[PDB]
Amino acid sequence: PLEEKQEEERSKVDDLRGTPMSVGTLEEIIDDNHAIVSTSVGSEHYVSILSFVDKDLLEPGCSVLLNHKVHAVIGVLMDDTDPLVTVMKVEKAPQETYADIGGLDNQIQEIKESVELPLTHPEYYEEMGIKPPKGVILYGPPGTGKTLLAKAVANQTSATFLRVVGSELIQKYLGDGPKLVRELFRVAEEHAPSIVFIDEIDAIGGEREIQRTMLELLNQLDGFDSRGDVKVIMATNRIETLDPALIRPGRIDRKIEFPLPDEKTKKRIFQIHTSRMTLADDVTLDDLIMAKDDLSGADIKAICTEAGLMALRERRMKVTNEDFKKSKENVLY
Amino acid sequence: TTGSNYYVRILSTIDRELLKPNASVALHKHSNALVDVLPPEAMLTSDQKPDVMYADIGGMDIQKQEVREAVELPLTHFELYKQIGIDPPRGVLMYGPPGCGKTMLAKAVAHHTTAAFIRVVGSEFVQKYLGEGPRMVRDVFRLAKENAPAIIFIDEIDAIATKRFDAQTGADREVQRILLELLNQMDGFDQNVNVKVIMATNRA
Amino acid sequence: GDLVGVNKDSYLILETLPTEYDSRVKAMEVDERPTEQYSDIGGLDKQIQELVEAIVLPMNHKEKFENLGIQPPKGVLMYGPPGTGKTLLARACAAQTKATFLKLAGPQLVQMFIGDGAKLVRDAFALAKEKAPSIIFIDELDAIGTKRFDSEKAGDREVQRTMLELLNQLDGFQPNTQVKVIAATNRVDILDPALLRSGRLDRKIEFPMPNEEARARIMQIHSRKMNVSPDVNYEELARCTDDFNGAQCKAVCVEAGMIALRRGATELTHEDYMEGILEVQAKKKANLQYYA
Amino acid sequence: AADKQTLQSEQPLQVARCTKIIPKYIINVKQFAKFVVDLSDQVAPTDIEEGMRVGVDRNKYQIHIPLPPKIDPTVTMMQVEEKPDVTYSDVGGCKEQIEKLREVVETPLLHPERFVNLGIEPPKGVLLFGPPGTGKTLCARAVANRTDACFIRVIGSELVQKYVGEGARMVRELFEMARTKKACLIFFDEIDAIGGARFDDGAGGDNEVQRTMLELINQLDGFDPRGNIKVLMATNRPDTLDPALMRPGRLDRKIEFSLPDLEGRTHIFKIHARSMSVERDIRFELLARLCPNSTGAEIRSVCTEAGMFAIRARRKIATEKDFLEAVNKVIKSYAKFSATPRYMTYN
Amino acid sequence: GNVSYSEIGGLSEQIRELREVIELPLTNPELFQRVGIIPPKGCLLYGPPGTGKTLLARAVASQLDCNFLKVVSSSIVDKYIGESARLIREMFNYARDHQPCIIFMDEIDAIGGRRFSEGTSADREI
Amino acid sequence: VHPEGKFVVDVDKNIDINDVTPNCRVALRNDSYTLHKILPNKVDPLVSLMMVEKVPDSTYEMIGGLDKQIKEIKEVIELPVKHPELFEALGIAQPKGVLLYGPPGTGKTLLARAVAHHTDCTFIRVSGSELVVRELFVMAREHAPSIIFMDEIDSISGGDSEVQRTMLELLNQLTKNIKVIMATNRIDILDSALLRPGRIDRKIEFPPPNEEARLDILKIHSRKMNLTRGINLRKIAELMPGASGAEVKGVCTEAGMYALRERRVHVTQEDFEMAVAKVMQ
Ligand SMILES: Nc1ncnc2c1ncn2[C@@H]1O[C@H](COP(=O)(O)OP(=O)(O)O)[C@@H](O)[C@H]1O
Ligand SMILES: Nc1ncnc2c1ncn2[C@@H]1O[C@H](COP(=O)(O)OP(=O)(O)O)[C@@H](O)[C@H]1O
Ligand SMILES: Nc1ncnc2c1ncn2[C@@H]1O[C@H](COP(=O)(O)OP(=O)(O)O)[C@@H](O)[C@H]1O
Ligand SMILES: Nc1ncnc2c1ncn2[C@@H]1O[C@H](COP(=O)(O)OP(=O)(O)O)[C@@H](O)[C@H]1O
Ligand SMILES: Nc1ncnc2c1ncn2[C@@H]1O[C@H](COP(=O)(O)OP(=O)(O)O)[C@@H](O)[C@H]1O
Ligand SMILES: Nc1ncnc2c1ncn2[C@@H]1O[C@H](COP(=O)(O)OP(=O)(O)O)[C@@H](O)[C@H]1O
Repeated sequence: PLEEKQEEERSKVDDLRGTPMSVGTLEEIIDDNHAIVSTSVGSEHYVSILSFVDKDLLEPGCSVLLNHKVHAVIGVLMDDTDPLVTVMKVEKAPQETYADIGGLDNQIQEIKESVELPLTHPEYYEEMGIKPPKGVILYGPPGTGKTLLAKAVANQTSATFLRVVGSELIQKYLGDGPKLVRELFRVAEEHAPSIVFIDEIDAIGGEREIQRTMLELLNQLDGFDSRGDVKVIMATNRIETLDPALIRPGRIDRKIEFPLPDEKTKKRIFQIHTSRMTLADDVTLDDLIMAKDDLSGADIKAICTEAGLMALRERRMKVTNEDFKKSKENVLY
Repeated sequence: TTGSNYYVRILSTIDRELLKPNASVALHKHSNALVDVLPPEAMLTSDQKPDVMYADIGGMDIQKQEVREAVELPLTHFELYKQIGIDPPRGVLMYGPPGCGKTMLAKAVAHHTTAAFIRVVGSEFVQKYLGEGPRMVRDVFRLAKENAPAIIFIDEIDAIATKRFDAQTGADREVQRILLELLNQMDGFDQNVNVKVIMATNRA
Repeated sequence: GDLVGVNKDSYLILETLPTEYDSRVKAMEVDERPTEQYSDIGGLDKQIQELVEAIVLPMNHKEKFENLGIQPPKGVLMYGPPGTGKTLLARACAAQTKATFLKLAGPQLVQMFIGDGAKLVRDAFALAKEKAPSIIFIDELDAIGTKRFDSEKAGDREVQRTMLELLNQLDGFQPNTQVKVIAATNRVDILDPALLRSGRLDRKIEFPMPNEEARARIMQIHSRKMNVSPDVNYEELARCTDDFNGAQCKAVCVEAGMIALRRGATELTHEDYMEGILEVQAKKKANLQYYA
Repeated sequence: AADKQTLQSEQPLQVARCTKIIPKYIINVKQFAKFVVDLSDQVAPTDIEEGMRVGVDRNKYQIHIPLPPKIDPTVTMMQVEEKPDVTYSDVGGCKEQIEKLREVVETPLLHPERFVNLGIEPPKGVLLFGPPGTGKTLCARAVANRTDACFIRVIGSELVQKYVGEGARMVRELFEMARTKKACLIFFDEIDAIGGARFDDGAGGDNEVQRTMLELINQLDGFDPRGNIKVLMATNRPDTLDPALMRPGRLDRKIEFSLPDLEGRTHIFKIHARSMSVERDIRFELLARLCPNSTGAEIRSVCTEAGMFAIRARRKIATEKDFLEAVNKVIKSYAKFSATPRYMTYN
Repeated sequence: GNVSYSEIGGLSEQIRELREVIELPLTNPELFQRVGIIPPKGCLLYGPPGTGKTLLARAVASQLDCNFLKVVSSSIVDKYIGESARLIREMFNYARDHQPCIIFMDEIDAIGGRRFSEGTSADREI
Repeated sequence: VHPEGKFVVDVDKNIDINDVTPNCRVALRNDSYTLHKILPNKVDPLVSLMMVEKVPDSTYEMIGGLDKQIKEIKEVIELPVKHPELFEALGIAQPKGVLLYGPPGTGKTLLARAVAHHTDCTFIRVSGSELVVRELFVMAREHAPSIIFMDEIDSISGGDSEVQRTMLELLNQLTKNIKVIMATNRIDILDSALLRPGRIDRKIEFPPPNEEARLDILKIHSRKMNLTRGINLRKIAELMPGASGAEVKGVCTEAGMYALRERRVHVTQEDFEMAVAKVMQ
């Protein structure tokens, strides 16, 4: 009968904890028996504490709650009401695999160890001796692999997957900006382990707020310690633009890159998208390999999408490769 | 008026007739039970006070016939717009740099109104009491409504309406709801009785 | 407009209270001033004569001064290159003043609110009027020293109001003749002549580098507590090392003693000083067996 | 779990700001009417002064408890706590410019008998120059690893918050809680985030940053018995930091973490060869003379990278041609974009 | 300060001109609609510093009859919102009560414009 | 609660705490702070920035002579909403994002309005950031199906291409039937990052109106009011030459006012002629 002393709470204790309880943000904790609380008004209140409360969320001062008539620290602030509601802590994963990336294979192999292998087989390293490396940069030309594809596939066989972008990093109003990456590497740090994406950092459009912001992804990356803070994966189109302070092969570890396609991935990456389609009689490479004298990774995505759509305006799931030509002149000409 | 709205019960003797959604109505001390609706107590009608003629305005002819066209003519000839089809334009925005025809044309409009030309300078919409102002400017709008036909003239809006606000410390947490419900108040008068909101500002 | 109290339920004014303000102005109440006398300052003695003549001589001889019939001089602005003897002349002059004194900083006067920066300089001069006769030291005017300009989108007007209310309880209307001012700025080109109206801030006294003799004097000053050998020569310690602004010379002594105990001896020598220098700057640069 | 009987004798208490004493004194609740009140029964008249804050009850509005000052946003800075695990035996490749740093940071220790003995006051400031490859901070983690003191890390953009004058509020507040702890110190990481030496009065853009920095160098030396805050500051950038900051008094004994030479650089991979289960005979000094002007805090990318080659080639050991395969990979192929001659010009 | 035009030196044109424009409508107002125009209201004493500005109005302060409202324009503004507008409507309504009156607002760059776009709290309040 | 915004309270027996969902204001903690019942939902968040930015004006099919344009936008705005079945069997991945480039006027804020509401989808506009990114996505997700619209300012550095991509980054990997719409005056003025086929699955083109399309739009805006026994509107369209959508609503209202000036209740022929002969400025 271990559940006998639980019901004394709702007749001797919940009479104290269970009223129009108020919520005011906690302040500098004077030692055990008390605390000070600035309430919702702004009036400080030297409150007491509770004996039975299992106090673990004392940090001067997350929104603690109080009693109405008497003043105390009655409960705590589960239902945290998470700042950065929409940062994509992925629960429903997207639709990319090891197979549909299918092109650059060296690269997805290298990022596959550099993010995934301290998770899918972490018992290489301490048996071998080395530390696991930190996050990569993976720069490239535009459309050369969807830079944000070999990180997306690094999503869907791991734990949590936190991202950022150059746009969430910079700020208008701010004057006070480098806060975003304070609590981005504080929320990022908290999951243990989560991967933070500095999606396309390229910082263009005074200047000194951008300077201090870059200095705080810099320092807030590697100041004094780190939790499981692999995933700092940076996609970039302009590697020669950003200040070479990020890479002290400490702040940014080992990093992997690629030529745009070759023709082998013009074929092999062309036949992934149109594998979903229904064209079969004259699937070609003469209109694909030397057609544009190198066509992006996307231009084939847009040639499949604009191809099937342009043969879908006239309502047929048929195989016409002359409509494909109207798709070519339609999308890039 | 003491800060918040909060729930009530209204007595049976008052009829459910005059309770418009901005009707100033009385409550009971220590109870807050509704008791009686009130006349629109709030701003001045400006009885015959400003005096420059529309004949010594000088030069201004096309602006004078546009403001003559879209303000006092749809208050007098309110139905000819309902005999052709084009609506009377609701507001009048006057942007003048650096200021030539602002406030003698809005001063010589005030003679031959035969209409409640209520003035308010757009700078006491902010008050030291928190959450005061929106109630103030909706008192201004209904004070033009029960005095129709009226011409609301609010100056230098960029005092109360700008492009750039501040989510933190509340110097402008209330002026983003001075503008907001005024912006909701003007949409509440598309039934077109007679209230015309002309407004001026040095720079737009 | 005074500060008069009242009952909390009956609301009738019982007694008066003398006028008040925050403790952020009442924090400027230094009592521990004299430990840096006029002997520790060295090599600047015409600036000591000029400043001390300009400040504490109207504190003890005004009437004789009034018998000449000329106005008491206003605030003194001290200025110099990076770090000479500004604040040491501040607490050296405030050391042996026998008055009251307030150590008002530059950036204490600029805060996030509109009211606070302005309210506290006027109440600072109100404190100085109430407790007068007192002199006021404003350290580092570069806080309120960025000046008026044709200001489009961003600008700044908060520091403008703090400064422009500072210089009008300074040389606005008449009642000035109670409280003297001392200023100290490491930069002067940042300042508009509003803060230089010949009267707002009298004698703009120059702080140079300490000259050829003065650094030997300062190396004798600071090294007064250390056990120095009789076989020492401060003059060659001066004439060898001539770019320093007097602050480094203080150091030269102190980490000269530090490496003197890094050797482990309880008594320092000349090459401790001489070898102590090759430490103030250093910046490496080896592989020089070729500088002949 | 049974504090019901004691809650009624607690008296929930409102903090108010005390001021002048006529006796009587004036409190200020910051939401109420700043009114006049005396002491209760037991608190000393010399225990309560101006400026500080005391707690007031709500029943008859009177003071019982004197209370500590407020530090609201800089609570997290503080002296970190615990501290990382690297130490003096880890950060290798310098051997003397530790000892310059060591004798300044380690005088609440043994050392004060030497300094009150032969009349020295120790230097307060330490400055740490280097290109962004050396253990500019790693030494900061070592002096945080053993300190016998506080450790207030405060990095260079917890100060740049965008109300004017407010960044100067956090700095003076930082030195307010710094003086309320004997034998304390502080660390300003990345101080070139407050630089831009002292600009014009035209399009003034740095000005707010300026005054934060300005009150910083008012606290580093002005009108105080100063306590003993052994400040030590580490940035990768010379004179963007103006004078009156580098000048001895607030940052003497600057340390130049230059790129290590042929002798020392062996030693730093000797730090990172404390792992990896390497081959029987391996030529370390070869691996010094193949990289030879890299940077101290990289050779760990040679370490980690060659271990990545060894795990890739399913070997339990590490040969020479994966070391030599690695120095081909992170010296030759990773010098195209990665630049430390750009900061070596800056020094 | 019983300062008079004797202490004002070498600007007799400016002080005779300011004196006539400021108190001469208050001496003989009938000569102006005689000519056929209302008298002017304001003068802006722009110049390099020193030069006798603040003082000039000291000499105007100790030689006139009406309540010379002499205010520094930066003791106007307060930390509460909508407070400075209360103070300035209180000032000008106080000028409506006692007439004729002179209102001296020196140094006015605190309230001085060239209105901005972006500081949004410390500037749009003014 | 309204004045000071927090507390945790109870709920009476006859309230059934199970349906009372967040952001649905109703309370009664009269004194002890305990609930009673429910009240008028009181318009959730977007209801706000729709009625507030009341900019979007209900439009349906009155588009003045655009049929290729509405064929192409209805080809990519209600087929990916109301018939996804032929897209998941045709091999197409997803069409999303349409760029409306044309002259100022003539198709903007009205084509993307009209085909948003034939479909009854929603029409969220993030044009401007005055009073409140990433939070808007939650609202759009809640609406389930949505349409996000943009702004076009160059003349009548990184203005709204930043947020544009900012929501194409979240939109690319993404609870699926949300379709961003960007209107710009020129295709060349915008970013090279948007120049990434296909980032903008659809680049619809708006020409300035020719003769007959301007007799169609001037036919509709002339169908706003009274005219007379006969107009034969062609002579007004006769000088249409570079016109604009607006340049038509303007002259029809000015023709109405030029009939109003003589206290006359029928808009004659010549009030058009002095309308369009007036506005050549
Ligand atoms: N296997 C592949 N090969 C080449 N490109 C691909 C492949 N899979 C996806 N992509 C394209 O990559 C794009 C997204 O990532 P990326 O090309 O890096 O864009 P960005 O470089 O602008 O971040 C998508 O438009 C997608 O069509
Ligand atoms: N078109 C005009 N004809 C005659 N007088 C004018 C005209 N424009 C301005 N004024 C005169 O010049 C002064 C400035 O007016 P203005 O700056 O336009 O007022 P506001 O700024 O309130 O619009 C007024 O007092 C007015 O008498
Ligand atoms: N002439 C001098 N006499 C004595 N000390 C000096 C002199 N010049 C510099 N110093 C030293 O410099 C320090 C004070 O520097 P200071 O001149 O106040 O810098 P700042 O002028 O920027 O405040 C003191 O430690 C002091 O010993
Ligand atoms: N002598 C050394 N011994 C060991 N590691 C070193 C040494 N010098 C540099 N490092 C490496 O450099 C890194 C320290 O980075 P840090 O110098 O703080 O960069 P930054 O100067 O940009 O902050 C650590 O990973 C450390 O191992
Ligand atoms: N013509 C003058 N005659 C005498 N004193 C003058 C003259 N012009 C300026 N001043 C000086 O200016 C001071 C008054 O301040 P002022 O010059 O008005 O500066 P501000 O314009 O900033 O108030 C007086 O104390 C006086 O010495
Ligand atoms: N083809 C058209 N049909 C109907 N109205 C049109 C047409 N072209 C332009 N307009 C007019 O333009 C206005 C809508 O503005 P809009 O076209 O969105 O601005 P923009 O031209 O900048 O996109 C409406 O008032 C409408 O009458």
